[PDB]
Amino acid sequence: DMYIERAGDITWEKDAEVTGNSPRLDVALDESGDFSLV
Amino acid sequence: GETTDGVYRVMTRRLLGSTQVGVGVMQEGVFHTMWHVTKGAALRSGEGRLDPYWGDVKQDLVSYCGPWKLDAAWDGLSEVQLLAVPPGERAKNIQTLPGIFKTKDGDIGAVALDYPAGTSGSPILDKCGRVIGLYGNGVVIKNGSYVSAITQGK
Ligand SMILES: CN1CCN(C(=O)c2ccc(F)c(F)c2)CC1
Repeated sequence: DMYIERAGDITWEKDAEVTGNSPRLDVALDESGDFSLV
Repeated sequence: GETTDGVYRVMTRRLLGSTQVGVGVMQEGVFHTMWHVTKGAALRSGEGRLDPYWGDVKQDLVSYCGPWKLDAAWDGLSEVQLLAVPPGERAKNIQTLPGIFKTKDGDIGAVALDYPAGTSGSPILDKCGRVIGLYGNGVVIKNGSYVSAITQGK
């Protein structure tokens, strides 16, 4: 059985850790909701 | 049960101990998560029950108690924040500049941040704190790193 527990407020935080790149990828989305790289 | 706006963990007791299977957003009395997190099953919030209201396997989204309320969109230029809620760990904000998923039906923002599977459903925010989509449905690229779509209800 599944249950939910509160984890926090939804807010933008000044001076959060900044990371991750910005890749531009050609993708396909199938009927099952799965993305695949073309 | 608890109806306060905010980010929530989605837990199960069917496996060993208490296991976090995902994350969701409560806004305007409606709970929002990814379809693959719950498979459309009912949820519990203390003594109260949340029944599914709308779902779509192709968008990989589901809402509980009412229709999908998250309508903000990525502006295509600015950095955003993933409000990651990892299993057994505190809610943490991560700022990133999204990349793009280019499809035959249009472009979608994408965030190149890697988190455990149980982090699926964590919200992505704009600078006003508005939820522009949910993290947790994407691809593994030519390196082995994970890239998630910014999935918003359509
Ligand atoms: C008549 N309605 C009831 C259920 N419904 C939603 O819950 C919904 C609303 C807006 C969205 F962006 C979305 F992804 C889903 C759509 C049809």
